[PDB]
Amino acid sequence: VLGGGCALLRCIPALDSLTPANEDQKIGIEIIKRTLKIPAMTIAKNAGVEGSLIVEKIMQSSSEVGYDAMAGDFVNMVEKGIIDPTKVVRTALLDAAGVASLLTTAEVVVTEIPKE
Amino acid sequence: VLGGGCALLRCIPALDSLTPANEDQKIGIEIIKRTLKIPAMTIAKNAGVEGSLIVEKIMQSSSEVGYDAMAGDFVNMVEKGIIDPTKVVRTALLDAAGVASLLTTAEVVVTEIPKE
Ligand SMILES: Nc1ncnc2c1ncn2[C@@H]1O[C@H](COP(=O)(O)OP(=O)(O)O)[C@@H](O)[C@H]1O
Ligand SMILES: Nc1ncnc2c1ncn2[C@@H]1O[C@H](COP(=O)(O)OP(=O)(O)O)[C@@H](O)[C@H]1O
Repeated sequence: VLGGGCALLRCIPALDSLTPANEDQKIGIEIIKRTLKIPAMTIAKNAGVEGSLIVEKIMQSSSEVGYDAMAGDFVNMVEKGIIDPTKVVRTALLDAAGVASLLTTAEVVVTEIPKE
Repeated sequence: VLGGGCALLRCIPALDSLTPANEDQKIGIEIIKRTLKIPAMTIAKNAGVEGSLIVEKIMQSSSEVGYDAMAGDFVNMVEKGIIDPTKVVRTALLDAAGVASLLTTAEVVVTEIPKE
C-alpha cells in the first residue's frame, strides 16, 4: 500500500459510511478517525515541517499523491517507490487499537507500595 | 482594519518584497514573517480548533475573508463587524518587536544571589 502514512489517511472516508448504534460507538469511531492521521503527522513533524498542513494537503490531493518527507515535496508514492507492506500496517493498527481501547476502560488502578 | 488577526496575516506578502542586506537581516525578516501568524493561531487555538489549518485557509482565501472564531466559520470580516483599531495593532506589534529583539541579543545575564 502507499507509504508515508497515507494508507491510513485514505481510509478516513471509509469511516464516514458507518452508522454508530449509540453515542459511545460514535465517540469510538471519532477516536479512530482522529487517530488515523497520526503516522503521517509524526513523519512530517520529524522532518521539521508542520504535520497538520502536510496531512491537509495530502487529503485534499488525489488518491495517488502523498508526501515525500525525505525529498520534502508532494509526489506519487507508487512511482517514487514509497510503499509499505499492508500486513505491517494492519497489524500495527489492530494491536495498538486493541490494547489502548482496553486501557481506556479503567476506573481503578491498584499498585504495590514501594517497599524497596 | 480586519479583526481576528487577519490584518497582520495580510501583511505577510509585504515582507516578500524586501531585500535583506546580509544573512542576519534575512533571519530577522523571517522571524517577523513567522511571528505575523501568531495572533490568528492563538485565537483559533482558544476556540478549540487547529490554528495552523485555520491560518492556511485564511491565507489561501480572498483578502476580505477571515475566520469568525465565535461562530466558527469563514466569513467577511467587515460585513460581520469583526474589526480592530489599526493603532492598537501597530502599537502592539511595535512594542513587542522592540523589546523582544533587544532581549534576543544577550549573551550574559547577571542576577543577585538570593540572600532572602
Ligand atoms: N521517503 C519517505 N517519505 C515519506 N515517508 C516515508 C519515507 N520513507 C519511509 N517513510 C514512512 O516511514 C515509516 C517507517 O518509519 P519507521 O521508523 O520504520 O517506523 P516503524 O518502525 O513503525 O515502521 C513507513 O510507514 C513509511 O511509510
Ligand atoms: N468573533 C470573533 N472572531 C474572530 N476574532 C475575534 C472575534 N472577536 C474578537 N476577535 C479578535 O480577538 C482579539 C481580541 O482579543 P483580546 O482578548 O482583546 O486580546 P487583546 O487584549 O490583545 O486585544 C482582536 O484582535 C480581535 O480581532
